[PDB]
Amino acid sequence: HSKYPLPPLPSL
Amino acid sequence: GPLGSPGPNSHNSNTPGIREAGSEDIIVVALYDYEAIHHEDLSFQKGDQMVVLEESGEWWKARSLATRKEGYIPSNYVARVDSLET
Repeated sequence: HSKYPLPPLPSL
Repeated sequence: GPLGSPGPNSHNSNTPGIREAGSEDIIVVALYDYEAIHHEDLSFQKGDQMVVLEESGEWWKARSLATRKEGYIPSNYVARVDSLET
């Protein structure tokens, strides 16, 4: 399901 | 007088464990720990594998291979097992 522009990529 | 004895003949139909085929299991390893940020989403850990069932766009519906759960997961947070390099 494409609702959000993917989550915020973390650091490691 | 005449006489007659009843007694039907039950029947049924069904195939056994017929050979299988047409596989499909998109395995993707979590690139980062995820604890369901938003609703309608599965929670996993960095290194966890999931069986992607549906892949609408970005988020795919895979089942955690740890709890056999089922929920949408971010693709940007996963990487196909067959998509690994060195």
